[PDB]
Parts: sequence; C-alpha cells; structure tokens
Amino acid sequence: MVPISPIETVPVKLKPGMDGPKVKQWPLTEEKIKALVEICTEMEKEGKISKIGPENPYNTPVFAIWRKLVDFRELNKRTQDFWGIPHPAGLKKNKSVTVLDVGDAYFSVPLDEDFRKYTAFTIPSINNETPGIRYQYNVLPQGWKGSPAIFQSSMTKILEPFAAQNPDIVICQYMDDLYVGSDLEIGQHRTKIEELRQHLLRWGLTTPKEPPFLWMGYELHPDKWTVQPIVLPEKDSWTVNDIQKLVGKLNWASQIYPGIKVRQLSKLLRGTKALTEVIPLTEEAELELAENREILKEPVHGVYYDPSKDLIAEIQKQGQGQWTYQIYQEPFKNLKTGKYARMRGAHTNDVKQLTEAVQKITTESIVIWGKTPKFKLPIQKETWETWWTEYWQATWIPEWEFVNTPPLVKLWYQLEKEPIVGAETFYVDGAANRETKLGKAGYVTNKGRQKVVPLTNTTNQKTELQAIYLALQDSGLEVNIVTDSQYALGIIQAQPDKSESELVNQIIEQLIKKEKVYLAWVPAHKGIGGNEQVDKLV
Amino acid sequence: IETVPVKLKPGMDGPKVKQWPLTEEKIKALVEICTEMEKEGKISKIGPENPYNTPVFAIKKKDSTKWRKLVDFRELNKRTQDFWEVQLGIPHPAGLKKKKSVTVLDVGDAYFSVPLDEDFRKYTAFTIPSINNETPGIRYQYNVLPQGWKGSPAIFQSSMTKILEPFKKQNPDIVIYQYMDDLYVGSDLEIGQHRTKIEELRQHLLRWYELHPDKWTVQPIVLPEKDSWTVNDIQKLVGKLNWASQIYPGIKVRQLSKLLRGTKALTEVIPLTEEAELELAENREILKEPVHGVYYDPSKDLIAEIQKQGQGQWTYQIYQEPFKNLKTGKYARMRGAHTNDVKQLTEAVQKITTESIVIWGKTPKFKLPIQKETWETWWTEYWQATWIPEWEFVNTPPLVKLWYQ
Ligand SMILES: N#C/C=C/c1cc(Cl)cc(Oc2ccccc2OCCn2ccc(=O)[nH]c2=O)c1
Repeated sequence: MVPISPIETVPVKLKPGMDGPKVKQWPLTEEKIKALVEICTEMEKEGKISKIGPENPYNTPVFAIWRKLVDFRELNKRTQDFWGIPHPAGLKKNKSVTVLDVGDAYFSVPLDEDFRKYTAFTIPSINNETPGIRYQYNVLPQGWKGSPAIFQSSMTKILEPFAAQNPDIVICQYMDDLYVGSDLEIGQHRTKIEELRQHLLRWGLTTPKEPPFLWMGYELHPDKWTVQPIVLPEKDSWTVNDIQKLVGKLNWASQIYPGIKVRQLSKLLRGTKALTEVIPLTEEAELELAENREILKEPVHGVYYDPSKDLIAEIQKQGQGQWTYQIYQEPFKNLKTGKYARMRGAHTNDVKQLTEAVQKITTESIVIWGKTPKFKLPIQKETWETWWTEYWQATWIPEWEFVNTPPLVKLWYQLEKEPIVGAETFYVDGAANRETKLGKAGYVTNKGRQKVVPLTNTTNQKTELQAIYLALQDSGLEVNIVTDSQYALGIIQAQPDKSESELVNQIIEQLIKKEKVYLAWVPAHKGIGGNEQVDKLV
Repeated sequence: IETVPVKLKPGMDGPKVKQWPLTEEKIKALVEICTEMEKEGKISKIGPENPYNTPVFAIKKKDSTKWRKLVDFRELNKRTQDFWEVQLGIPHPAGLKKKKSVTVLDVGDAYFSVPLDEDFRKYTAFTIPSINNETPGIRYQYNVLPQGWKGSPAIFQSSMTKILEPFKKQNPDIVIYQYMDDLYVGSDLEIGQHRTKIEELRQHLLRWYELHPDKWTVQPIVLPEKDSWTVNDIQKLVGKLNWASQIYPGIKVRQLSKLLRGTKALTEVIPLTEEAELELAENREILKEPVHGVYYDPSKDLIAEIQKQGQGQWTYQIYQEPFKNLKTGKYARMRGAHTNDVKQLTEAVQKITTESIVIWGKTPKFKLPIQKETWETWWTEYWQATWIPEWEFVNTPPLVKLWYQ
C-alpha cells in the first residue's frame, strides 16, 4: 500500500455560550430503518463514520429518502462562523480546457477529531424495543455549515505546489470543481491533466464533460460564450412572482443581449407586498417586452478576453433614466454588455447619470478584468469641461473619447456668474397660508412691471418656484431674477434637466428658452429693497 | 520581544469587512510584498476557521516608485479596546503647532520587530483578492504589530521612549509627537540645519515631509472695500453679513438694507450714506475680533467641511459646534492636479487631516462635496497617507460657498 499523504484537520469550535445540539429522533418506518442500517454499515466499512456509546449526549436527527439525510440545522445554528461567480467574459482564451469535479468530495476530507462527537446521530431500531444505533462522522458531512470552506481550503493547500511547478498552465478553482486551461498541445495537456489527478490521488482525491459546458446558467464554447436559454412565461394574469422572476431573468439576459429594459416591470413592483395580485401593463411596457422578445429572437454570443488588446466600454442613453453599455475589444465583437438604471431622486440630469454609469462599469470591469476600460461617451469634450469646471461638486471620469451616436448628453441651460447689464431685474416672491392652503406668487421689476397671481392648494415652496416661473415667463431673452428662497435656489443650483415636479420642469424649459439668466439670492424679511413680502401676504 | 495581552471592547467581535475590488498591478504588488513578508515571519497564512476580515490595498508614497501595502484598520481601530497606558492619556504637545517647522517621518519599520498577542492575531486577518474570483483570495494574519492599528504605537510607546531618550535630552528645544506609523518632529531651526538634524535623528533610529505651522493660517471674515457699490454688491454684502450674524452677535445690516429700498436694477450704482458707512465700519471692527467662547472638547468629534471654489482652489472649516470654528483655511496647491477634481479633493483631505493631527492629536470627520460612488471608486488611487479619516457626503450645495471666497 502506497501511503496517502495526510490531510491536516481544521480546528473548529462552536459559538460562545451555546452547547452542542440535542434533538430527539423522529419515528421512521421499517424499510427506512433497514436501508439506513445498510448504508451506515457500508459507510462504517469505508471508514467515513464510527460507532459511539452513551457518553455522547448530543443527538442530530436523521431521515431516509435509498439515501440517508442528516439534518444539521440546529447544529448549523450552534456551529461557529466561517470565511460571486467567475465571469466568462473575463476568461482568457486557451487551446485546451479540462474540467475535473472531485467525486465524493466532503467525505475525502477528514474532520476535527475533537469536534466529531457533536455531529453524532441515532438510527431507531425496530419497534423501539432496542437501544438505537449510534454513529458519529469521521469526515465532513454533507449539509454541514463548515464543510465547503474546509474542503476548498484543503483543496487549495494541496493544489498550490502543482501550479507553481506548472506555470505554463492555468487553474481556476470554484467550489468542488477545478478547471485547467493550457495553450500546449492536446497530448501534452492531457498528460499534464493525468499528472494533476495523480497529484490529487497522492492525497486521496478521486477525480474523473466536454465542450460546450453548461455552467452556472452560462454556456461555454471553445471560442465563445453565452447564456443558457431563458424561459419567458406567458399568461393572461401576471402576478408579483411573475414580475420578480421576469426581472431576474431579464437582468440575467442583459449581460449579453443589448437593449434589455426592466424599468416598467420594476415599476409594477412598488409596495406590492402580495404573493398573488395581478396587474395590467402600459402600452410602453408591452412595446418594451415585445421588443425584449424581439431582442431574444436571434441569439448572440460573447467572446473571451485578450490581455494584449485595449478594453473599451461604450455607453448609450436609452431615455427615461435608462442607460446601456457594451464592453468589447474589437469592433462588433462584445466581451459583454449591460444596463444602468438611475437611482431614485426628485431631480437629476443626464451628465450625473452618465457619470454614475461610468463608475459602475469601472467597478464591474475592475472585478472582471482587473482594470479600467477606455470609454466612448455620447458627450462633447466642451460639455464635460463646462460641467465639471462649473459644478459645485468634485467629479471625475476616467480616460474617454467622444463618440457621436445620438442622443447626445448636453447642458440645457447656464446661469450667469455676474449680474447682466441692460437686462431687466425681476424681484420675485411667493407665500401661502398653511391652514387654508391659499397663497400668492409674483414679481416686481425696475421698469415698473408687476404681477401677482393668486393660487389655490399650494405651499410656500410651491409659490416661490411659481414666482420664479412667472419671472421667467414674462421676461425677455436676458433676465436678472432676485429670490428670497433658499429652496428654489437650492434646486436650480443642482442644475436638473428633468424633475418629477411639473413646476420645476416648466422652469427648466423656460430656462432653456433663455439667452442669459442671472439668479441672485437675498435674505427674507431683512427689508431688502425690491423684495416685497407685502404683495404676496395680503 | 514580549507580547502584552490585547483584547477588544466588551460585547464587540472581530471586524468582518468586505474586501473591495483591486486592479491587476495592485494585486501583483500585494502578492509580491506579502510573499516577502511571509518569509520574514511578519504574517502567516490562515484557514477557513478565521471569519474575520479587514480591507487591504496598495499605494505609492511621495518620490517613490515602490508600492506600499496599506491596510484599512478603521473598523478594527474602533473595535480595538480604547487604549489607555501607563502614559496616563498623554496630553497633546500643544507646543507642536506653535513651532516654526515640523518634519514628518515614517517609523513604521519599527513595528515589525515586535510580536503580537496570540489570541488577538485572528482579528488582523486580511485577504488579497483575485481577479474575477478565479481562485480563492489569499488570506494572511499578522504575527507582529501591523501598521495602521491604533494599538501598535500605543504598545510601542515605551520602546520609542527608550529609543528617542538621548535625542530629546541633547536638544530639549525639539518637540516630538507620534501618531500611528508617522513621527512628527518640530524645530525653530533653519531648513538646512533642520534637514541635517533629521538625518541625525533617522540615523539615530537606524542603529537601534516639510510643514510650517507658523506659516499656517487662521482666516478672518473680510468685507469688500469699494468707491462704488451696485445693488448686487450691497445685496451680497447684506447676505454675507446676515450669515456672519450667527457667528458674531453685534452685526446689524439695517442701514445697508435701507439703501436698497425700492426696485432697482442690479447693476445700478448706489452711493453709501454716513449711516451706511458707519454701519459697515462697525461691522468690520466686530469681524476683526475673534469668536466669543470658542473651545476644544476632547470628548467631542471634530468635523471638517470642504467647499470647492474652482480654479484649483478649495476652502475648509474644522469645528465642533456650528458657527464656532476651531480652524478655517484654504488650499490652492497645484501639483499635477489641474484636470482632476477627485485628486485635488483627496490631497486636500490629506492636508487637512495632517494639520488636524498636529493641532488636536486626532483626525476629524469629513463632510465631502462629492457623490459617494465617485469618491469610493477613485479615492485609493490618489491616496498617499497611512491613516484613513472617517467621512460622509453632502449632496446639497451649500449657499455658504462664496462666503468663504
Ligand atoms: N462546467 C464547467 C466549466 C466552467 C469553467 C469555469 C471557469 Cl472559471 C473557467 C473555465 O475554463 C478555463 C480554465 C482555466 C483557464 C481558462 C479557462 O477558460 C478560458 C476560456 N475558455 C473557456 C472554455 C474553453 O473551452 N476554452 C477557453 O479558452 C471553465
């Protein structure tokens, strides 16, 4: 007998204050009992378990389905704490790729000897006229909390020297499986696979699928990768679970298929809290999902990653706060794709959303390829220049070039730094009674132009925005506006190009029509001339 | 040579913190560095039985192309038991901020000669991540004292005292303070003599950054001096004054506002009256005095607010309670930062933090004028500092920006 190299066990404890699990054994049928006795007998003959006596007060329940099922749940609660998927687009193309998944994995690795007493279980004998049979695990149990970590740590430990001796091959380690790529000749590669599985045999690990590989919802082919076909459910009743499943599936399909839109469907899920509720769809949503099934009509594949070439990310604006991106190396061949939905906010602009998207793509890239991609962005250099130079917040985008593929991101209005000479000066104000919700909004100017508009169902902030809006409506191409509102100025200083407040949007369009606008602020009730609290407060 | 027992605060467990993505070159640098550190016994590989994790990345210090390992110990530092020693809570050397010159040195090479308490080692665990999760991340734990931990200089205080004992007695006019892995040394000497004394001190360290606190500024609030005032000018003046009235009690804007009465064009020139000029003068005199009853409380948090003024200029305020400022200042510094806002912000945060360490002996909590995602994405690339301050993000533009310009 050639001695198998010993696997050194991992020291394991329980959570402090908690003792081992003690749980009664449920009544089983006679067939179950017999099958369990047979299985435990042969397992004991294999040396994966050992019989124990009365000295072990800890009892973990068991079942039979023949296959034994041990329930470690309570033990999983009382066991201590231990320490994402690889993305195909990040995989670098190799001539030969071998997949080896070790059979009978957890049982190949022993258990902490001082731990083994806790896991021990009991087989009920017939009629309960005899003391039940007692067994304990000598190895890592299937269903235990700490099995995978210990297993993979041991696996790594064993694998370490082989990769060092064979730098010309690359090994990926996911969970129970190993994936060995090489650019060598297939005979060489095969022989080195033999060497590796022998190396695993020395420590007593049993090892054995060919392309394409079905892995983690993907499909892996030698020169290209894709996703396993998505099942799109159809029905006359769309439930909440239908929406969650469709959102997850479409999100999963969005990494490769360009142009996937989950917006409407995600809108349908607001505050639902219902296992069963149906919901109708808007025409925009139906056109959306129809164009989704249209995108899913003729499938496309992603390619692999070549380190010797530039990595490029191109972004397009899909509208309605939606963005889409493609990450690729050579034209027309994508490594992968994706989408970005805007965060929930009252106001916002295209430049900000574009920036956020860039940050996201950057992080995803650093995860997958370990570097930041070059960007092609639908924004002029001058636009970005003006934006980041005049923005009140610090902001940055990594290296990028302008691609012209409309719609283009632009700045729709720019406020003057200094008061405008020759431009009329509108002093505006608004106010409302918190009780009656009645208010007034208006302006007075230096040319004697005045307006006061009475308003129903409003608030101070609304009347101040309204006042600025009135100033914008009645004034020429160039205007100076003076406001006492820190709120209105707070909104306009953030430079939204779109808002969920219609008044703000009307203000925005008004600004867009303007040649020059200077917005100035003064403290209210300080008796600043031109600032009239009296017109609006009657 | 002998490990002093260290534990956590009662009720708190070891830090478990997600490791963030790292670039390929940084990962390589960390791999090489840690492979070297393992041979020297500074760290050792660990198994799955150690659930604790602390973030780690790589940087480049000033005037060096050599990568340095940087661990983010913030969570561990706050979870580390508050360290009081036989030092009896050493009072900060207030003579440091009064010095003509202060040189910052990196003493972190010393911490690696001191072993760490065994039971505590499991809390120092960190993970070098792999690209695309192709292989499990390499996990280590610290056998010796790690840099960046607040307990390391605390433990090394005695040793550092015994080492720096001769230098302090030779020339008592030189002030010495230690924070984290960095050692600040003050002097009134000439820059050349200063540098030679620094060589003497570092070679004194061998056998066992230039700052100017006197040139540091505490900024007052200034008002314009004009022969001609427009409506816009006076309105801005009244705004700034009304703002300052929160800080300074006796400010009165009424006679200035009296000039604006009626509706006038913003560009129209308004001549001042005697009452107005007098009021502006009194306001100036009120502003030339310091703030009433401003004190520092060690039992309170320091807060640093930063505003972006544009053209590479930034302003800042360090304070405890609102409208009571312990310090204010401005950073115009331009080195290779022209086209990058975030790099400027990072260097600004570093400077402000350093100054804070000099003055109060502790880092402040920043409120940054930047989005969380942008900052979190780009900050480690520009970061040369061995300590990491806490921060939050202000998403609403302050109206107080041009008031500090
Ligand atoms: N089931 C299953 C298999 C899953 C699997 C998972 C990972 Cl993380 C990697 C993997 O293959 C590789 C292993 C080692 C190096 C490179 C590899 O891939 C490089 C790209 N590639 C993919 C398939 C192919 O045939 N040729 C090819 O070049 C395979």
